[PDB]
Order: sequence, then structure tokens, then C-alpha cells
Amino acid sequence: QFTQESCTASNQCWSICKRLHNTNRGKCMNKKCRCYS
Repeated sequence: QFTQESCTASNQCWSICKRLHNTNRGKCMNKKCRCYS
């Protein structure tokens, strides 16, 4: 559920998604992370 948090990689965005919406299905876009479920 897209945030104003930053990423380096998608693989990394997952970690952020785990502490966001307990998921590993995130994507990194313009050094920002977007997550699912």
C-alpha cells in the first residue's frame, strides 16, 4: 500500500513491505517502495 519510504532495490523494497504490510511483494520505483496486500 504505497508509501513515501525509500528503496535501493525491489528485493530491498520487500523488507520494507514486511515492516509495512507484512509482505515480500514490493517493487522499487524512483527510490521509493510500493507494496501489495
